[PDB]
Amino acid sequence: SNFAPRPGFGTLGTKCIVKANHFLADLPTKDLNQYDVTITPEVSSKSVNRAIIAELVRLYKESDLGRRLPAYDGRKSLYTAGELPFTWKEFSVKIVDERSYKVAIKFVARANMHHLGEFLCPQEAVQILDIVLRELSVKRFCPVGRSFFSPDIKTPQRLGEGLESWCGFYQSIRPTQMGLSLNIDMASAAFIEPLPVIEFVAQLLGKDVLSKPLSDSDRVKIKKGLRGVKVEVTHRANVRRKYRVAGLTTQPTREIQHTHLPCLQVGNQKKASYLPMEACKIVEGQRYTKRLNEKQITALLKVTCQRPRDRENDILRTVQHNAYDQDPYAKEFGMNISEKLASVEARILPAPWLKYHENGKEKDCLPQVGQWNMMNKKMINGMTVSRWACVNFSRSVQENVARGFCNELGQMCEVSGMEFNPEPVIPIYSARPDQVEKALKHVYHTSMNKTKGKELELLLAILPDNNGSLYGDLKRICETELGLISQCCLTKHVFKISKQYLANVSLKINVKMGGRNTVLVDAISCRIPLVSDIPTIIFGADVTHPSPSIAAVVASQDWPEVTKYAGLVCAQAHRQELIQDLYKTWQDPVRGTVSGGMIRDLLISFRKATGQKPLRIIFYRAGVSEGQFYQVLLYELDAIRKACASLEPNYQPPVTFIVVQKRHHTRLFANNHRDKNSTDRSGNILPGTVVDTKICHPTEFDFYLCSHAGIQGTSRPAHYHVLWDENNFTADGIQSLTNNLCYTYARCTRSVSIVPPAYYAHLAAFRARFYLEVKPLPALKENVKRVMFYC
RNA sequence: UGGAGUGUGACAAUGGUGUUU
RNA sequence: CCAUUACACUCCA
Ligand SMILES: [Mg+2]
Repeated sequence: SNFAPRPGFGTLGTKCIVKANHFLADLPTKDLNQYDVTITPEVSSKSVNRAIIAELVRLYKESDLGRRLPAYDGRKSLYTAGELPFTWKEFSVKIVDERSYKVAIKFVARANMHHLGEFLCPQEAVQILDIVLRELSVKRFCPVGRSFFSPDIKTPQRLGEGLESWCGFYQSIRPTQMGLSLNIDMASAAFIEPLPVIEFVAQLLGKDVLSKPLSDSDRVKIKKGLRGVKVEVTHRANVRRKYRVAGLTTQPTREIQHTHLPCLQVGNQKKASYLPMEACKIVEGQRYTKRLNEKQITALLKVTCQRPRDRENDILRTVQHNAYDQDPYAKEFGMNISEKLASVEARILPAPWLKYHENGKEKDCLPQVGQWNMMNKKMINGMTVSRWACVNFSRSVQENVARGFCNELGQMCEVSGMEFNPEPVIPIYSARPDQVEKALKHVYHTSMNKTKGKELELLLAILPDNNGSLYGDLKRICETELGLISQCCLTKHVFKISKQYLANVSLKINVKMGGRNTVLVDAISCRIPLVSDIPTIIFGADVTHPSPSIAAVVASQDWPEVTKYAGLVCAQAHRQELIQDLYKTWQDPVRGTVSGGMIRDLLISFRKATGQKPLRIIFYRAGVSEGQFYQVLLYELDAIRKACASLEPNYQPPVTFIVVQKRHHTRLFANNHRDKNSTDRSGNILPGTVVDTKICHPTEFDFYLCSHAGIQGTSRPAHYHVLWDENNFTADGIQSLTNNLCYTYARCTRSVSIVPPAYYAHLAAFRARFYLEVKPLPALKENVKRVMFYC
């Protein structure tokens, strides 16, 4: 059917003002007509075929069009302001490059206007606006994929050795409470720099060529750079042609004082044309597609990761130079936009109190800005360690330094709040990287032959800087068909022992061997709404594409805390959004219809872990497209509703889908960038910033939470589009729960951007690549299934 | 693979390519 | 311009 309508606008925290990149764009007021396109001969050739329509319009603008300028979609559509006098006419025009093309224009149907005004979901107004913007793009700028751009909107910075910056925008048209908002966001991509060939080559090779003899390496570099670059001949001014470059010659010019400069394969191999260098010019249309060295990489990254003030100013400059007003298409079409950034008055939620073990000189810690250290504190649950062995997989690290690091980690784990028994069961012996299977069963079975059945609890395994499938084999045979827990580190970290490194790996180990580390005061004192009254299992999900498209699910496993997330991973058909593996019913001869999947074998785990069935499910889906919400919301919910009625009949708790999307471009900036509204360090809105006002989907329920601190660049807010709910969650309730929950992250001592339930699913679906060998994945041994093996 | 954040295209392969110099 | 069969930077106590 439909989704869950928005219940209201919540109120919490300290209200403030944040400005975003959403330029208001009023829909036009003139009638629009749709005319089909039919061209013979029929070939795709989209760029060339658009020129056919352009020439047709230019030739017949007064004869038949009536001085009105049509809007051309390209592939199969065409739009016009008003109605043209004719209804069907045929004309033939030819591309200037020879086979003439005949085109017929006819009227088929017309969705005139106000198909989204009544909505504020027929996307006809959005589609027409997108078509108009794309026509403007193809008319004025040079498109490269979807983020088209051109210079003179900013001074083109020189990346180096003949490259150019050419910053530009990546717009989209999206319905919003404002009404048909425009979404200018800037993306940068290097382009090739026009220049006289002499100095161009001189700066490309770093030295002048006239004063030095030619060399093989210079020729290789020149041909690699110039393979595919367009060139314009300036030898004859009257005649100019778009001569393509096929390669570099291997013959001197003697076959213009530059005698030693070889010519080029002008045209192609069949047309052997050889001409000197200084009688030509470089065309700027093409884009650099080859590799960029790690000098130009840094030079370009300095531009695309500007501070948010420098980004909002650039975004505001893009439109003020785009000049949508006094533009022929808008004037003849009626489209009008604004030129100032959208202003909203969203509010900053407060950071939640966190409580630690009764020991330590402080049992409480509130995240000051959004990040807090574990100094002077201790974890809630410390899991004791009795048996553990260290295997070294490198030659640089010796028996002294490896054991020293391994003991420093143990001391750090002791001081962080768990027992770590030193003096390993089997001493390190620096196994060879090649005999991986032999070493990894030798270490496991030496204990069984020595300690009499005391299975290893933590097999430490230092590995070299470059994996080379060593990580894959190690942490594949270390959990498949051989149950174990590994905490592999890097050689470049063992020598550089740092307190932060040790105290952040200790946290992972403690949460990795069956325990928990931090918990909110509210969830343990029973004050979080809708989470602490009946048992809530906050799921997660993810689908990663690369070869089966593996997918993961992670659940919750306890009442007072929501910190432990054990989950399952599987494989299905290739490259599809929805996951068909949630509920599977194979046929059993002796039994009936055996029910499996993840949302059965993961609820059974919850029952075994806490003692009682869960009476509220929050499936918290992640990583889905913006247009196929419906199919996911259908299948991923029908699978749950059919699986829950299989373990025990008449049991269906209220689910609450919340799809999370981070791959969007709607930034948020603090209103006053000259005060402490930002984080006063690497400017950005304060960690925690819910924007549900004036930038959302008007008849739906979503928010642009920004719960993560911004270390560098502009923080990209997460878009928790809460699709379907049956808990009657308060709109402030979801915002408070989601901001308050992303502070219980295991590996970190910070607040993640996308929250742990939808972030663990991205790790469990990423680790299974190494396990992979429709083909079934190797079984995960029961030894590590309830214990978080990834985070 | 200590971890968070945000940055980018196959940092790279082979062959082929009409209106002339 | 057609056909073939994935990396860095920043920051942490
Ligand atoms: Mg993911």
